[PDB]
Amino acid sequence: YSKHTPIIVREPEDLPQGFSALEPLVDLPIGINITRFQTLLALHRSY
Amino acid sequence: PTYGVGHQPYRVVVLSFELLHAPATVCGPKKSTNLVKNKCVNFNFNGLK
Ligand SMILES: *[C@@H]1O[C@H](CO)[C@@H](O)[C@H](O)[C@H]1NC(C)=O
Repeated sequence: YSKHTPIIVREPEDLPQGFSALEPLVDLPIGINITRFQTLLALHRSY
Repeated sequence: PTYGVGHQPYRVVVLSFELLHAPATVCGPKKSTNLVKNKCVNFNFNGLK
């Protein structure tokens, strides 16, 4: 599920005070075991 | 070619079905009929009846 909204002001303190409905985008039929989560970042070089 | 049917070569293909905890993926086709309107008809639309 995913959505996007703008905020203009950064204020890196807390999530915005607002309601939003999360619309589905895709469904996946493989039923493999999942127990842990890991994420990536885009870092190319010092620049 | 000169050998008999008993000694002739035969091509054999073996299929092996199995069931697991998977959500079922590889099964066969479902056929559909025409669509009728304005008549009292029992229907089966993709599992809803
Ligand atoms: C993970 O796989 C094992 C099989 O060793 C199974 O017993 C278990 O239900 C699966 N799921 C989780 C969340 O452990």
